[PDB]
Amino acid sequence: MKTRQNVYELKDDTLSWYSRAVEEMKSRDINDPTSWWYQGAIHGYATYPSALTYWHDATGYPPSQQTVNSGFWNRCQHGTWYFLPWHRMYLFYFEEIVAKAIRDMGGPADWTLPYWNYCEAYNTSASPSNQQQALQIPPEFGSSQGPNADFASLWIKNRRNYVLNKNNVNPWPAMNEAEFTNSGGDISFGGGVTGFAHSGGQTGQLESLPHNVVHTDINGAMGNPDTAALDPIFWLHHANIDRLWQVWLAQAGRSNPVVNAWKDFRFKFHDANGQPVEIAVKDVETTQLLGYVYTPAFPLSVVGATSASFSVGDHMAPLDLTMVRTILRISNVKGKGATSPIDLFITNRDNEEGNEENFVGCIGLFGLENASTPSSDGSGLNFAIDISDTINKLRQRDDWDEDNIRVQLIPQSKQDSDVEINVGRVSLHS
Repeated sequence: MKTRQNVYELKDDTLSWYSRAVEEMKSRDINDPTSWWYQGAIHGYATYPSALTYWHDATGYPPSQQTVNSGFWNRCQHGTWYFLPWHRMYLFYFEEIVAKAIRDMGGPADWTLPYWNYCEAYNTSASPSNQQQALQIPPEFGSSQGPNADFASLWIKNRRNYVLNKNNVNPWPAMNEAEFTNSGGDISFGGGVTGFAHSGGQTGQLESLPHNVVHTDINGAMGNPDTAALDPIFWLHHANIDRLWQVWLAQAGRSNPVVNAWKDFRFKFHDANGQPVEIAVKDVETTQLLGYVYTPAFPLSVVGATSASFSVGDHMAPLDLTMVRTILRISNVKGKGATSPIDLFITNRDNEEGNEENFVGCIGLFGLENASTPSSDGSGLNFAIDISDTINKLRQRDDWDEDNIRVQLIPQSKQDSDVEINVGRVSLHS
């Protein structure tokens, strides 16, 4: 059995071998399936200008049309109950390819991918140094100023943030959900029903937070599904998400979906030896089936709607909800550009503005333009949040009035000028 470790609890040479593996994999040709570039492209690959800035750095760029259209690229499952199993499989084969490069250069035989537990920021039992550390990209990955000279390959240009906003790493909304998927449109841990979905509209709670918001917080390559897997931090992020699935299941009465439509769906990859391979969802239902465990870390152990679609700029005024467990739904979000995570507040009084006491949650517009475009029936991203706790607070204000409920959506950082966000509908349901 191999063990995936917490990156900030490492006492071995895991990161130094990772760096050397990335350097070797980056020196391979984009058309080679064991290359850095091909592995990235399995998640997402495109050559419109904001994507091309990254991909033209690839060794051997441009790839042959036979590679592009092989059927192995642009396979990532987003907005869908397939999200978690697909990423587990993706990880598993990447780790095989990384482990083998390490073996082949004379390194250890048993290398495993560690996880970055940004969720540790919420661990009140940890020392506040451990808490604040959790929000930082590990220092082997470089800084705004450049690579760490001793691990140069772990760096990539244009990361917008090296320290996460703590709103984006709360694991409780996901852990707290009971069902993996529902049919009833009630909330789900693992996403909603779809078929094959490269840009789905059934984002589940774990996919939403911390997953999507971490991507648009770090941003750069990481902000766009067509480039994200090029960033070496991608994999440690995903190892934590993978671990959180395992942690969820360790809660009593939690289970994955039993139905065949989920269990028997197959996805294609390439193995350590660069051979085409396939697994079924059911083949990754626990990590022990794939020969790995995680070390233990923290979490372990319509009453109202908007009357039509609207923009989210830098600082909208709070928007009235037309009144007709409480769930806030944010539907059919479309647009483009390198967004930041969107903070959400509910207000009640006439000059009230979003604040720490008002705050109900945050959404990450990861994949926004892909979901906005038909090819994808183009209906945009959809999000749902349990806000029962905040609402019940506000509800015991003396001046609480149910007809004065407003919503405000505020990006965590000022938008770049080519950003556009249109929300289809915000609604509140009970």
